[PDB]
Amino acid sequence: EVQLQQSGPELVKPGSSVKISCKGSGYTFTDYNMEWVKQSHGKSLEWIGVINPNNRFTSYNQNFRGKATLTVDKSSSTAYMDLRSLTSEDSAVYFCAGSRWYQYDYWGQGTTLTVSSASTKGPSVFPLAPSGTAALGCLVKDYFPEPVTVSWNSGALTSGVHTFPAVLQSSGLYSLSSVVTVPSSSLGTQTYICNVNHAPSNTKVDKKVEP
Amino acid sequence: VVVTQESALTTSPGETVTLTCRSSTGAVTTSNYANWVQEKPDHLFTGLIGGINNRAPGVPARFSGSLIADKAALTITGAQTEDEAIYFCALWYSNHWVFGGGTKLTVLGQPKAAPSVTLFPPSSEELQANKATLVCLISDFYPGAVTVAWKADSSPVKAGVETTTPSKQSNNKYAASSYLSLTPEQWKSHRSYSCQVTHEGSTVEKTVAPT
Repeated sequence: EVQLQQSGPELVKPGSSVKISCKGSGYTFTDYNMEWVKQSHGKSLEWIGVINPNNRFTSYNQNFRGKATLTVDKSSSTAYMDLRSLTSEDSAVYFCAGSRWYQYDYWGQGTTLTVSSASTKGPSVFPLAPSGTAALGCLVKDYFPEPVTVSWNSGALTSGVHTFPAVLQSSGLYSLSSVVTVPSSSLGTQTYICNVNHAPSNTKVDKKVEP
Repeated sequence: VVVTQESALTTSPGETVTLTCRSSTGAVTTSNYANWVQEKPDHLFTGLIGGINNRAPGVPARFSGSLIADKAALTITGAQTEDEAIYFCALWYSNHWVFGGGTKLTVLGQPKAAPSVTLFPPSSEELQANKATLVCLISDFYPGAVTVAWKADSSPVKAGVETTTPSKQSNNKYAASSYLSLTPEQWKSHRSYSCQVTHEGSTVEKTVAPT
């Protein structure tokens, strides 16, 4: 399969630099130029520039000169983009893409970059107690950074489970909830435990949710 | 230079839908090499059209590019439920790409459904932590759009509200969660708080009280 595999998510302080990699496999790497694109606010797209793996020729969006530097290593089929002097304006999802004959044929999976001086904060977990079917859940409050994951009954429970995307609050902290729809007749005789994982703070919480 | 696209379009399976792409410099020409790319959840970009109305590798025949008047166009014939996505166009200007703002394409692949709503009061444990969150669980609705409003007794409250963007359930309907943050004082000092959810087919209000 064609794969443009980018390096993983980045969380860095203002003023640092990051280098994003984009490794191509499953196609002739030298038949394509590597375009780079920034998506801000989860919406709008800006073209950063392009590099040709055959000859290292480059073209840039003038807005990114002195911000982004594009390089390439043909032999390892990898393109790179260095982003320097980082500010919160650079927080975004960045994409590499393989182009040929003025056509974007292939896209990387994206690299999320968060520029922030905020410190890690673990979550507080509270039950959403149930009072046909019934809904119960767990509320995961005021953590940073993403992500939190949630399972029920150590993964043994999945039917009727929905774990929501987090919300970003005014405070700059995240909160999310996970809910399960279960038979009312099972309330009081079935154990329901939500398992909340926040790897960035080395925190795990189990909460048994009871009527 | 500004590239402009419809912000949202709605279609149904089997229908034909046409997206357009305008350039602020004047008429789009084949030398703008209009590209169309598709964004699906989890930052998943797929190339669709580029060059001169050329389909990217593996793209279904139902996608085609053309010029319509002074604009570039993407036509999807026989639309499928999977075609729901954000569609971006990009135009070449001699030495750089410029992206449009994207078109959110809805494909109504499901019977419409108004949500089931469950409102959870703050848990006594959270109140003992000197905090209060009301959680409005909005489940099993279609299409993926609702409006949420909160009231303190019979008066609107806007401050301290965060709602998730609708998320797909395993049955392809949508769920969302809204959160109202209060102080313990505020929670105890009203008779009731309500979450009002409006969907095209129904408005439902759920109410919780500190008693």
